[PDB]
This record gives sequence, C-alpha cells and structure tokens, in this order.
Amino acid sequence: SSWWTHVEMGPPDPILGVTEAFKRDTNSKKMNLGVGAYRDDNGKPYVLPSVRKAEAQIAAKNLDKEYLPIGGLAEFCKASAELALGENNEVLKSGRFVTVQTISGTGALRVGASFLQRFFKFSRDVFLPKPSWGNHTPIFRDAGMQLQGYRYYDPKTCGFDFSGALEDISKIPEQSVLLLHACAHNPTGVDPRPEQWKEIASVVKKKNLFAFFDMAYQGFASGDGDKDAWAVRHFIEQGINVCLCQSYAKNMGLYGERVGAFTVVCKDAEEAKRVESQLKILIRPLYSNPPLNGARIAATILTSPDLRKQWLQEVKGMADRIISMRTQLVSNLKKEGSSHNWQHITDQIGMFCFTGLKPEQVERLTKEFSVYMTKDGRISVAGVTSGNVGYLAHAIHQVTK
Amino acid sequence: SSWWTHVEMGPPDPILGVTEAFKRDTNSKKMNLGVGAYRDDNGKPYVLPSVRKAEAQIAAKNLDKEYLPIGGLAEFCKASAELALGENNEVLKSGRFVTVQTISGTGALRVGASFLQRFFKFSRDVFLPKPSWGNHTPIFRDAGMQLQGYRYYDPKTCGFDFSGALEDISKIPEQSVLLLHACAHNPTGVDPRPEQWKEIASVVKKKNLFAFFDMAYQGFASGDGDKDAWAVRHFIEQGINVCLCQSYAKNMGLYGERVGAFTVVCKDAEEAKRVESQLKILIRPLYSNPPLNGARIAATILTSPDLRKQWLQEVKGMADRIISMRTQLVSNLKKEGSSHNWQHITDQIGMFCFTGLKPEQVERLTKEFSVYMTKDGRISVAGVTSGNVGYLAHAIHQVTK
Ligand SMILES: Cc1ncc(COP(=O)(O)O)c(CN)c1O
Ligand SMILES: Nc1ccccc1C(=O)C[C@@H](N)C(=O)O
Repeated sequence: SSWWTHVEMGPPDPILGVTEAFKRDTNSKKMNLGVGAYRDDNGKPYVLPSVRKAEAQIAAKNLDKEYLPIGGLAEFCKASAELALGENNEVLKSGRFVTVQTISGTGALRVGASFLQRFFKFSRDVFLPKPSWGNHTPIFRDAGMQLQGYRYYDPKTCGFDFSGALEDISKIPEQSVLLLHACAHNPTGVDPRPEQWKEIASVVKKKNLFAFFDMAYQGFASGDGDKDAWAVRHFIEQGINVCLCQSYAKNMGLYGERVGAFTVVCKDAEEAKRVESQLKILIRPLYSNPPLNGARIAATILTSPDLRKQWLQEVKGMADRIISMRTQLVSNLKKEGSSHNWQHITDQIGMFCFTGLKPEQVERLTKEFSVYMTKDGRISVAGVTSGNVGYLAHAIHQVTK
Repeated sequence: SSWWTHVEMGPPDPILGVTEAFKRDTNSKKMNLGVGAYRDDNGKPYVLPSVRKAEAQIAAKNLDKEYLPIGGLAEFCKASAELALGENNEVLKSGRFVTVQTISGTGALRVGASFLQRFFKFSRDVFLPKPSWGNHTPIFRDAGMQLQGYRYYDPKTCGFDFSGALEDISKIPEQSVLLLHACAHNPTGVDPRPEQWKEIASVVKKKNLFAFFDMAYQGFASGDGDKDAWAVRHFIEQGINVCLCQSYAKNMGLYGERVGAFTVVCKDAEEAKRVESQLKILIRPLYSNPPLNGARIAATILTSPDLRKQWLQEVKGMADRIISMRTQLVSNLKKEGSSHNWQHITDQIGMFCFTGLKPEQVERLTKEFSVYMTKDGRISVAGVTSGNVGYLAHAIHQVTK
C-alpha cells in the first residue's frame, strides 16, 4: 500500500478560484474584486515609498542575519505596542504588558489561541462575530479551542446589528473569550460606532468576559490610526485587560514579509514577565524565532520621525483611495437610476465590502460583466479604480434593477 | 482579580543564563563555546558573499512584497527538493513528492509533526535518538504526538552505539515513526557511517517504520552536499518513502530570515497532490503563508549555475574551518601532553561536539579557566578560533590529566 492512501484531497480554495478564473478571462473590461491586498489606481501592487527608503537605509548598514530572540526584535515589539496603545498610555508607562513579534496577524492569532488553550482555564469557548474572517475558525480550532458566535452583521441593512450583538454578548456565559475586530471588519466592512463600543465594553466589563482584539488594519481603515485603535484603547481605559493581534501586511504593505505582534495587557509588570516566559515556551516549538527582515523595516519606520511621518501620509493615501471608491460607487449607482439604498457602501470601512448582492446576481456579474467576487457578495474595494468605477456601477445596477 | 495569576514563570534557559555570566567574566582569554551559529576565525557573524550578491541582484529587480502561496515560492520549493535529492533523482523525474516552504527547519518540523498527528493513523509514537535536539520534544508533544527514544550516543566511546541503536530500532512497533538526523547529529556530532545506514535502512524497510529525516546541515556538515544528503537518498532508493525537513539557516547563513522546506515523498504524483492539499490546510491556520526575503535569496542562489557554484564553495570553507578547529584541538591536546584518546573530537561531524567532559570538569573550565560550555560537555566548534584553540587545549588538558 502507501502511508497516505487514505489522505483525501482538500476542498478548492474559493478565493484562489475567483482570482484564477479572473486571470483566464480575456474581457478587456474584467475586474478582480476578490483581490486580498491593496492595489493602486492602476490595479498594481504598491510598495510604500517609506518602506523602500527604510530598506535602502537597512542595506547601507551591512547588518548580520543572526537569529532574533524568541520574542523577536525588541525595538519592533516596543514600537509596535506604542503604535497600538499611544505613546503615553498608562499601560506602557507602568510596563504592564508583553508584546512578542509574530508571523504576521495570523501568527499573532495562532500564538494567542495556543496561549488561551494552555492558560485560559476559565473557558474553551471563543466567541466570533457572525460572520468573521474565515481563518479565525481553523486557527482556534487547531489551537484546541471551541468556536461560538454572536450576531454582528444585519443582512437587512447590510449594517451592524447592534441590538442583536449587544443582547448576545450580554448572555455570553461569564469569563468566556470574546473576539472583537478592532476596525475594518472582514469580510463585511461593518463597524460599531464609538457609542456602540462603549456599550459593548460596559457589558464585557459587567459580565467579566475576556476581550481578544484582532487589529489587522490600524491606520489603513480610516487613514487615522488613533481613531482606528480607539476601541482597543477605550476597553483598556475601562479596566479591560485585552490581548491584541497586530499585522503590518496592509498598513505597511509588508504582506509577504510577515510582520505582526501579539500583546497581552496584564495586571502589572511582574505578571507580564510570567506571561512572556510562557509565550516564549509556546513560540519556540512553533517556529523558534521570527523573521528578521520585515521587523527591521517596521522598526526603522516606527522609530524614525521623518520616516514615520512619511508612512502615516502614505497610509492616509491608501485609506483615502478606498473611501473614494466607495463614495464614487454609490454616486455612480444613483446616476445609473438605481433606486436601492446603497449607503451601506459608504457606511462600511476598510477594503472589504458586503454589497448585499445575492449569489445569482454575483453569478450574473461574473458571467455577463466579468466582475469577479465571492458568492457572499463581498467585494474587495481595492479592485475598484476611477477608470473602472463607472463600469462597476453600471454592471451592479443591471443585475439589481 | 486577574486572568493570569496562575501563569507560572517558566524555567530559565541554560544557553542564555551562562551566555550572560560570560560578559561579566573579566579574564582576557575567555571563550563562549555555547553559541549556536557559525562564527569566523575572529568570532564574528558571517554573511556569505553569495547571499550578498543574491541580495543585490534581487534589489535591482525591484520586486513587490505580495503574499506567497500557502506553500511558499514555487521556484524555491523545487530548487530545494533538488538540492536534497539530486536533480536527476527518480523522485523528481516522476513528480512523486511535494515540498512546501516552511519557517526554517523548526517550522518544517512542526508542520510535519502536525501532519503526522492528523494523518498518521498507524501510531502516536515518535522515536528520537538519545539524545536529540532539545526542541524536538516540545515540537512533537505540542503537536499532539507521544515521544519515545532509541539508543544513539555511546558515552563510553563518545561515538555511535551502533548495536544499541539497532537493537532498539528492531524492537520498534511496526508502523511507528522514526526520526533521524540526516547528518551532523545535534547536539553530539556523532553520525552513522554509510555501511551503518545501510543496515538502519534494512530494519526500517523490513519492520515497516516511517522515516522522518531532519536535515539541518547539508553541505555545512562535511563540505560536501552529496555526501551529507547520502543517507536520505539511500533510504529512498531502498523503497522508503521518507519525509524530510530542511533548513538553510546554517548552510546559507540565513538564520533569522527563517528559510526552510518540508518534503513528503509519495508513491505517485496524485498522492502528492492530495497530501499537498492537506499540508496547505495545516499551514494556513499556523501563519497563512511564508516569509518572502529568505526564500527569494535561497531560490536565486540555487537557480543560477554561477552563484550556486560559488555558494557551495563558501559552504565548503565553513565546513573546512570547522574540520580544521577539530583537528587542531586534537593535535594541541597531544602537544600539551594528554594521554586520553580524543579521536572523537575528530570522528564527530559538524559544528557540535560532545567532548566527553564530565560536569565537574565543565565547572572547572568555567571558574579556573573561563571556558564557557553547557554542562553536557557539548562545545560549539564554531566558537573555537586559531587564535584561541591553543589555550583551549591547555585548559582541557589540565582538568583531564
Ligand atoms: C481580521 C483579520 N485578521 C487577521 C488577518 C491576517 O493578516 P496577515 O497574516 O496577513 O497579517 C486578516 C487579513 N486576512 C484579517 O482581515
Ligand atoms: N492570503 C492571505 C495571506 C495572509 C493573511 C491573510 C490572507 C487572506 O486570504 C485573508 C484575507 N485577505 C481574506 O479576505 O481573504
């Protein structure tokens, strides 16, 4: 026989399928609204000029390639916590926190999930919004935790079901884990507003729930990193000792460099010391130590004041392009004579948008218009450009009118 | 009152607790023989010139930083199986394998572990040699396998306990997994000879054991890649469908770039496709996709005939400097007047040496002489220079006379 005769073929990657179907289409009008990364106004990858500058200035220094500590680059870790929390947060000043470098946002989630499995004796349940990032489920599941849900997306408004979400969260059994997207919910782009978050924080604190924030889009979501991190900060100001996942894939465009971090906010520095040793003991048999290159870039940008300013402006410019496209999409839908409400499109935030389109309409969009997207109605806004937005509005109008 | 009050401080690393009494040691001829990376004759980190040239050719190409496929850089994966097996290997001509890019050797070990856990229905037992790389145990425990052991190091001879190894391997329940260091065993330096391997390969095939190679040192071990890969190639040629972990940390000096690869040899190409689908399902919730920088560098070296040829001669310089410190230590111990047989310092292969020094004597070298090594009597040969080898012979002779 063979060792692996009984190993089945896994399911096809559905996004990969869309992107590949997109590549084969010879329609000069085609659009890839399944792309999982930022694109410029001509549909190209974008390497941030501040990143190119940072890299050049690293190359000039003739650095070694030695192993990083298990927790990664110490100055990346510190700059990264400062970015998330704000430079004068009481948490930094007291040092009641540990931040370790991870293999991007996914890496941070996987290391968090392993830490919960092993140390969060209070629960095995992690509550995910409905819906959540697809990979959140297998992450927590392979880490050895259980998944639950809470109402989030409202398919009747294509907005935030605040009343269902709040009701649900108030009946989560006490001391469960509640996963929260910091901003730019994936896949819907629907976010709670600041008053909604205050209410959610107040139930969390009341019911003694543990808040696990996923933050893949600070800055990138609105152009304002302080506004994007406001919820996380606010939960911390209210007495909630969150844990936090950060990713530099979108905000710095470091996708393939794999740069992210996991932070546990603790009672005090001594507790953070013990959490850190235990994070290290878990990190080491995953991958020993994290990659160097991307972390060098991020630290150089975050700790150099000229490079940081330049970086903040470039982030603001990506965020601005996405906001532009949503607006111009809604505008064009009106010119077309659409009579549907499309404000969810300007109401949502980040590069992912739940359109409210039905699966049959999506199929018309692929077949008749060569507009490629997933069956759940999710478009990646990064595939919209000023050149093709008029066409998108037309196509969508045709399939919905 | 806190989520983490019961999280205990982990034990202090030995390899980091002594490495830091070392600076405080003020004596002028002091050596750190506990470093786990190659150092040159002046004790410095060494970036290979071919790596430097590959970096510069890459810079000029102005490449993007987009995500890799879950399995990493296709061209790195293919060049890497070719490095391991020989470009005219049977296995590669027929396509009966899958190679995925991983987070160095450690990530290949964890990915493979997690594959065994989910798909190796035959058993939960993994046989490690006594002793093995420390991280092998938590890697497999955390992944959800059970650890067993087989006799390997012969403390009487500081060499290979062939008969013991073989009796142990002969009594391994059929369809258990057997882990093997491909060459340069870590931590001891003690490898089987080609005729010894032929007999391990016989037991493995007859008793239907699964063979898991860990190959961290190809070319860096002996100076000769084909010779270092020989036992892996032999097993396959013997009808053994191995899996294989590679690392470019030491041979390319790509430590902190985290470059490695995990290979499963299968009965045919359709099995490889099934297996590959399943490695992808395991990798995605670990870290989604692998780091770009290192693999780009490795791939560039391996797919350019000129560069590849240069890199192999740099690998040979490192292997050779290590062989040279090995032979110089033995002669200098003679020169000093030692009576003991020290041919083991010289039969042993790669950057790690089990010296045979008892724990008391280890203490004496640290206090009396300022020679820092771990208590098991292991030294890093990379920390021996032509500069300090004289003094080391003197110090070792004293404590052993
Ligand atoms: C909510 C969320 N969390 C985590 C990630 C992972 O990002 P990465 O591993 O590329 O850093 C993403 C993007 N897929 C995300 O949208
Ligand atoms: N390819 C990735 C690589 C790294 C991290 C995430 C991804 C994703 O696919 C997730 C997100 N972009 C999603 O909408 O599909």
